[PDB]
Amino acid sequence: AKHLFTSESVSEGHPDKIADQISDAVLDAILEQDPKARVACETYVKTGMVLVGGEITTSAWVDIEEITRNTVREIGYVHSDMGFDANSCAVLSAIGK
Amino acid sequence: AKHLFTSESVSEGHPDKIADQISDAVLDAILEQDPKARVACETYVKTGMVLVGGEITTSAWVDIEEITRNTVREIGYVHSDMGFDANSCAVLSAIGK
Amino acid sequence: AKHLFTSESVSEGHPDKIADQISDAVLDAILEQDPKARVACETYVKTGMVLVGGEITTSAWVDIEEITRNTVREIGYVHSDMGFDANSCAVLSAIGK
Repeated sequence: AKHLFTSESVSEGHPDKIADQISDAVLDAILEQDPKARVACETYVKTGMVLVGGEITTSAWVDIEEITRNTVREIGYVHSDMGFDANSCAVLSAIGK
Repeated sequence: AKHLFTSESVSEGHPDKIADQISDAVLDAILEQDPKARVACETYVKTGMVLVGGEITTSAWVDIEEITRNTVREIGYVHSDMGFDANSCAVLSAIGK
Repeated sequence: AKHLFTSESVSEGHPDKIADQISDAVLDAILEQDPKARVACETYVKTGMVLVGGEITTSAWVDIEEITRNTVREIGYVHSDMGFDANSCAVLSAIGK
């Protein structure tokens, strides 16, 4: 047989993966505080705005924006020229607990 | 000096005072948890979205949108036809500790 | 050769497909105005708010708000107790032209 098969991955630097990283980092810290919790959080990423919202039932106490900025920093978007920075980007916590 | 002096007032029902109630209800809640927090929270009221943001220095922990929906319900915007419903409206928290 | 298979669908009434509806309705609007345009719009949908944002290159002139409200209304979420209203939902266009 002769056939060509293709796949494609992204860096963490790509937006979508940024979104997922943010969401699950939130999930990680939360579930750490309480394993029993229930969390469904989605993250929109725009030019400079990071939006985070979803349904959470738990007794945990977590800052959304804190984990947000820390994650972005770990990725490395820290400067205007990169097009983004945790120090710059505004965080919108839309989660209702 | 015969002359007319005018002054106006808005009900609690009014958008602006709605925002103020939101803000200072948040502030009372936090200050209750922490007498010595430093709080500067700003509240925005669009049609279906109430936004809150600002910078709070403390160790407290408060479910913002909870306080918001509570305050609204207390005021009584409890239905669509009312033009606004607590259980309906999205709450956008932008506060950063 | 005996196996059970499964498939899954959602009415348009489902929120996700609602979001997709919104995006594509915007798309049809623009395309109607101009064919050649480049459009990449995404739509987040919270309880009371629909956020719409994307990269758009065109000579078009299109209100996001009117389109979104029309689409949602056509779907029927026209009441609070429904869980969502077309008239009182918050419309946010993050669109950059």
